[PDB]
Amino acid sequence: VSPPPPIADEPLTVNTGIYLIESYSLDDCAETFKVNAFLSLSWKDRRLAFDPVRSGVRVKTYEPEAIWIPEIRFVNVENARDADVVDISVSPDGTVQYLERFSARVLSPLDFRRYPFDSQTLHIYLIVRSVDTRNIVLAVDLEKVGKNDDVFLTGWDIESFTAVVKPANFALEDRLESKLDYQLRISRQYFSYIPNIILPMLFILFISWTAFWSTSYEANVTLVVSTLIAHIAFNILVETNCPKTPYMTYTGAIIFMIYLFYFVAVIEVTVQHYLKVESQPARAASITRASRIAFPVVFLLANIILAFLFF
Amino acid sequence: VSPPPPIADEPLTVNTGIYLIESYSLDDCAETFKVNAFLSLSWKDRRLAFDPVRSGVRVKTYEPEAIWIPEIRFVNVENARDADVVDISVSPDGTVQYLERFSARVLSPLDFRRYPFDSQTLHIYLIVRSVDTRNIVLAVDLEKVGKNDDVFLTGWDIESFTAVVKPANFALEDRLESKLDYQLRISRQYFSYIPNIILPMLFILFISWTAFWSTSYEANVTLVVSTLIAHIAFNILVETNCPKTPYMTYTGAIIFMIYLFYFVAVIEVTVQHYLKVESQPARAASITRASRIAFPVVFLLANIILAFLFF
Amino acid sequence: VSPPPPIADEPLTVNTGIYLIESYSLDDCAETFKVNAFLSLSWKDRRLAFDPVRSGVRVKTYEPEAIWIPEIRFVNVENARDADVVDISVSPDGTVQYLERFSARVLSPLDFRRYPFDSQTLHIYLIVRSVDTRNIVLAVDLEKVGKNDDVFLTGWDIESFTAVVKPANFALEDRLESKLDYQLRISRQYFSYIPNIILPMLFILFISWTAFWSTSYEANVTLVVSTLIAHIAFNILVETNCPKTPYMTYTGAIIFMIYLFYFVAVIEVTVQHYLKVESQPARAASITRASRIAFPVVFLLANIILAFLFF
Amino acid sequence: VSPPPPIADEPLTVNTGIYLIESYSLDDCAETFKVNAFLSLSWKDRRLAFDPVRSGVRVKTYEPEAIWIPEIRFVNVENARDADVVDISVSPDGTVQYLERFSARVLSPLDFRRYPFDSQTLHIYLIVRSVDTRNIVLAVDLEKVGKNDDVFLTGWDIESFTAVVKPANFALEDRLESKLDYQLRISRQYFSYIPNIILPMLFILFISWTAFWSTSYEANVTLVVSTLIAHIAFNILVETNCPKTPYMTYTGAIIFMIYLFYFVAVIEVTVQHYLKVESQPARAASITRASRIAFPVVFLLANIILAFLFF
Amino acid sequence: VSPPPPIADEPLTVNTGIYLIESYSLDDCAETFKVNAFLSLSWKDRRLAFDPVRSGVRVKTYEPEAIWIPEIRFVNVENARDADVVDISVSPDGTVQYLERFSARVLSPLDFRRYPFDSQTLHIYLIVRSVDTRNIVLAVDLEKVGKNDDVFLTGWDIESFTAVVKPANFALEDRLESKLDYQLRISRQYFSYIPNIILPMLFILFISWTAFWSTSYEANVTLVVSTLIAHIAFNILVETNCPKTPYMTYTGAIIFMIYLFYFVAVIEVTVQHYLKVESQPARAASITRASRIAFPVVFLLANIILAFLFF
Ligand SMILES: [Cl-]
Ligand SMILES: [Cl-]
Ligand SMILES: [Cl-]
Ligand SMILES: [Cl-]
Ligand SMILES: [Cl-]
Ligand code: NA
Repeated sequence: VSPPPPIADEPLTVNTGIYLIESYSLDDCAETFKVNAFLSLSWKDRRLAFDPVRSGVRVKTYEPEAIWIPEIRFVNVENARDADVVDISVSPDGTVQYLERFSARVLSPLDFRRYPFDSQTLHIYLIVRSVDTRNIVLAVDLEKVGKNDDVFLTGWDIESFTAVVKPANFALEDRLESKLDYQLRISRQYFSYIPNIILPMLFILFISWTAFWSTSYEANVTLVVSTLIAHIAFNILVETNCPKTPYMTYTGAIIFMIYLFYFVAVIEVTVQHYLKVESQPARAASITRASRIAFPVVFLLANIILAFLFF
Repeated sequence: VSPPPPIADEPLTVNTGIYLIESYSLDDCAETFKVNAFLSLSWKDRRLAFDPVRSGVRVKTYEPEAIWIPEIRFVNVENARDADVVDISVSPDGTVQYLERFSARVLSPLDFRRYPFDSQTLHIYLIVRSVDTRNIVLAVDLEKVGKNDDVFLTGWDIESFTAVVKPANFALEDRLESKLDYQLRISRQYFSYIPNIILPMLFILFISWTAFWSTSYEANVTLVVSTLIAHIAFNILVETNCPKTPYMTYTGAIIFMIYLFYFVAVIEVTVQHYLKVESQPARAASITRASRIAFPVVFLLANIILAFLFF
Repeated sequence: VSPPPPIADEPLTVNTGIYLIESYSLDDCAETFKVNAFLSLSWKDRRLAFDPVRSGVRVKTYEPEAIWIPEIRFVNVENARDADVVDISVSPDGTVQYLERFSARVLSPLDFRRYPFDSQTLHIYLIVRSVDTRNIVLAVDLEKVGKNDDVFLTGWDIESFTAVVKPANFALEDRLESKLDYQLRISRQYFSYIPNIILPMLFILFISWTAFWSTSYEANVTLVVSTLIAHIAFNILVETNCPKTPYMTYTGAIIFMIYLFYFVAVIEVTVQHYLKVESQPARAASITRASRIAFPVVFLLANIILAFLFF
Repeated sequence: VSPPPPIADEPLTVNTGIYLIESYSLDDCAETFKVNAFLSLSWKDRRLAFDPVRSGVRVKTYEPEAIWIPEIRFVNVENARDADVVDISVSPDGTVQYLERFSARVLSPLDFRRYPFDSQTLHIYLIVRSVDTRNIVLAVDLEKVGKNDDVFLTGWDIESFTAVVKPANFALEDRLESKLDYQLRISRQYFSYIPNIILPMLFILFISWTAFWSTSYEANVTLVVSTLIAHIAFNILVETNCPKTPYMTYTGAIIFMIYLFYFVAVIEVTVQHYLKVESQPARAASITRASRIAFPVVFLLANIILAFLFF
Repeated sequence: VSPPPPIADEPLTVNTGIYLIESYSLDDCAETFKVNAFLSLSWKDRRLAFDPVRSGVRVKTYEPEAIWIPEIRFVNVENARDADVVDISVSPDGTVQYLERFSARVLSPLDFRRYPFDSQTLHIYLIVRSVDTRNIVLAVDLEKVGKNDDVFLTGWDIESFTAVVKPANFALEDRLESKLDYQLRISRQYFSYIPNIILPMLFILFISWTAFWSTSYEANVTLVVSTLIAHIAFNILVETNCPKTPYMTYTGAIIFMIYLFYFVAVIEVTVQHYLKVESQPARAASITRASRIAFPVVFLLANIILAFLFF
């Protein structure tokens, strides 16, 4: 119950590996995801070496309390992971094959700038603090890094689960820390977004454009203002945005533009009626006729500009 | 505290059985369900085998710490199950009969394509990882697989609780893993859906169709746009869909179609008024008269097409 | 740490009692309630017999680990109860008097057919599994069954807390199980329902009926459609129903009828205007005049029919 | 260990005290509040008495396991408190001074009859159960009852934290129970309620009253019905009431009255238009002119009656 | 397992330090934030001093139970922190260097008066209670105080993490207590507040001002009342305020003013129509023309006054 002694001056290498069993509860608002996985740890403790002939066993099994085990922690977790040691195996040379099953709620920042056509890299940071007698360094055993084929997150395509093999070794509170980056790459399943969110939102906006084929101010006021209520109501219904994001998203810009279009359509309807009442029906009719083309064209153009800027 | 030795080279068979005591908290949005059940385990350990004549006991009772017990885990659980060992009995031949009561929040994907006329198969996957000295294989004791008659899930008919007797044996992290599939078959109780969701949603759409028996543009605009607000408001009220499903559901298609119908009804109302104002009342009146039949017929037909496509 | 031996071949009787300290968090949607209570247990274990003279003490106190205690579990709980052993007293004959304070989230189905004039029977099922050496049977000590006078559930009248003295003894997984039914009878406090939910919902419906004293189609369309929006909005506000109940409730039928009435009132308004525009003001005026009586009468009648059918 | 022996036949007095460190999470809907505090306990155990000269110490420190400690529980808690023993000190005469830090979610009924001008008394009930050897009685050490100056509940003024010094001693399940009542007196901070809820609600109602300076039935219908929608929408926004309170509150009565006023204003608007259309403009104009004074006067009067009845 | 003895009569100095690893879940409504950090502790215990020559080691490692460790608690936490002792190192002179990793939900009051242009100071209060044999005093080791560069709170800029080096020593329950103040300074980054909440809210208000270029009372009533509904609906959608803050915020005043402006615009529309109907079109037209300038000017001025008063 002391770290294994060095042969020369070299640090202790703890070979790690995470195998995803379950991925669930991805909360876009909280920027958190719950994970259920295997954590494999491999290191050499020569004090544990044995002759397989004199022992009669090819492998030795130990209880966690019986031998020295490195304190591996996760950096970006809410609380410490719930762990259950599955197996501890010692081969004749003193190599330890530690395996545990754990569950953890991981905190990983999400970039919503390209939502709902966004891809995310979820992070799981492994860490080890170096001790008094010797330095502890983390390594990746890519044979031990993987994910179950049945792993799923609803509304996401899981591209890959990999690790950045080079650890981040740095000093913290006068000791070395070896940090590893495990990455879960996911891309959003944006199909139902068109018929469920985009298309009905566009229909509501198009209804407000019918005011360009009407001279009735009362009917026009009802058209633009009632559709604005319908738009807001629809947004409450589809709740596309989490509590307001601090930065400007792609969908966020489109939505802002839709509010601007409802305001401009009101200005037009107001201008039309005023000119019509102030004995100038030639201008009122020419503006309304221009708007019939101006509104869809300016919308389609601004959308192309936005799609270009974000992608 | 080592696995039982093989008589030849055969793997150890752990006979399993799950008996549902309680089923509750089925969450459609989270795709999870909470279960409270018995887990029975049976395996042969000849080190525990005894002669009854020289021992004088029917069965020997042991504490979990006293003997070797296989590490059975669940694949699709949020956290490790809360277990309470009920009984451990050993018969003269060394057959260990283990029983525990557990509670677990199970993650099982749900198919909403046919909602609210859907049926689901809830899964509970048992798993065992083989050890150094011998391979462990799972089996189903059908006598010990069942459910309490009082087991219920509000709004669901619990059809059956069975297990796929053939385990899924595969290699994972250089060891054999034996997986079992326990299935809970449930079918939704869709009756109150007609009077609570469908019928009021159809009434709001039918109100919009009264615009086909009116020439008043102001009254027509109020009819189609105000019913669209009422439709959206109603959807907020009945909250029939969870946060957006990535795929197209049956109810999802009907709802999309209802939004399309509100848009088409606006187009008609717009066309009719324009023709009337542009001194063409013959064309306007003929369109409105056609719409009176076209709208219910196209709706009833498209619904038949959708119901056919999904079922 | 083995069950007490039988004097003859008789089963071991465990006398139970539950005394409610606090009842809280009744969740109508989840069909669950949280309870805080005393669980008293009593049985004879003659191995614990002592002479009060040689011991000095008239009663002996033990730690739970020191003696055999029956494994009592609750059938309908989310997880196993949080228990705190208050006292364990052994009298010279070997009679054990066990007392624990526990908290548990109990799952009990609720019948909303007569809401908000409903009464419910909340269940707490005690259970004991029989052992190898002897059968265990549960019994009710009525002196030990009760509830604190201050026990409350907001919006409910707590009628009684009793137990069905005859246990339900049955075989499960080749062993006897003795089950007890503890019942908490509650009846809803429906007073504020009239001024808070019923009356404002009726006012909105009555506003729609003012269209029967108007010939203005535009004002009538605004009356019936805007009140329909107000009705839906009001329902969102008072959120009277949990996520859709699988069965048809009393309030559910009234609400369905209110939607039907808004649809019929639209049909009338549509018919009246069509007859007026189609040069038939005699027929239009006679329908509108009939509706003035027909609508309140048919409503009042259908409500009497519904109240009769449900109660 | 067993309870300290009586010198005569007197019960054991356990002097208590609670010092609030943190008060947080006051939930009006659940009628629950979370508390973080010190629990001090003092009693005399002559078996623990010592000579400070022969011992060399003026005070003795013990571990909880080393000595007898009374089992103090809280009556109105969700689950048993999370406790951490801070200190146990024994003086030469055998006086035990126990101190622990605990956190607990307390269940305390709230009276909303005078909301938002309400004051509440939050309760924390301490309890001790007597043993066969001797009766245990609770007492209040007022020097030990207090609260941190920084203790706060947002939107509340914390008046005082005191205890009812006389315990409630009663028999329960054949043993004496001594109960103490700790009271946290709080009064609501109702200032932002005027500009945030009342004034905008009143504005909407006043907007409906402008229909008394208009003869346009279409404009009047839009005024009263659209403001009713705005009123309902506003109440959804400010969510002033928890899930329906079983009793009639002050705000509840005002809100009911506001719905009644919207109904009466519709009746007036209906009556005025009917009289106008039925060639009686003298009667219509006289009603509308009366309403201009009748509506604000009846409102202001009924509000005075309500304020009087509730306060 | 007794505190270290004083060389003279001096109190024991416990040098503290907190290093933020993760900061997450800042809840504005609850006034809480979850933190994951290192807690370093250092004090002198001469009973632990050793000769590095006779021992062979330069540093000694101990288990928490092997030595005396001061009981450090946090004042403003929901429950006691989840702690995991990382390392305990003793140097030859008896200096103990303790390190633990903890997670805690911290309660810290938030000032929303300047939202969303507000800055907050989050507090973490360390505390130690003095013992019988000697007084314990806290100190700050600034070398051990810091935060990870990757530490983030979405929508916030983390300015600094520091500690007030002078402890607050006071008396509590007859013992001296030493308290430390750790401060996390954060400033709200809400780049998107203007486009996401302000501008759509101003557009709705501006739409209501188009009633100043219209004489149609029916169109004006629809303009001001429908925009009021749109405003309320928008506020339900953007949910900018937590459950009503007891004090008046900056955004709170702006929103109150917006409701006042909707009321004044209704008064104008009412006055204008009354004057028109009461054969005074000169006075009506002059008011409406004044309002065109009066409304934006009074709005822009009052906003400058508010921005001045709050900042
Ligand atoms: Cl961890
Ligand atoms: Cl498990
Ligand atoms: Cl239980
Ligand atoms: Cl407690
Ligand atoms: Cl703490
Ligand atoms: Na309208």
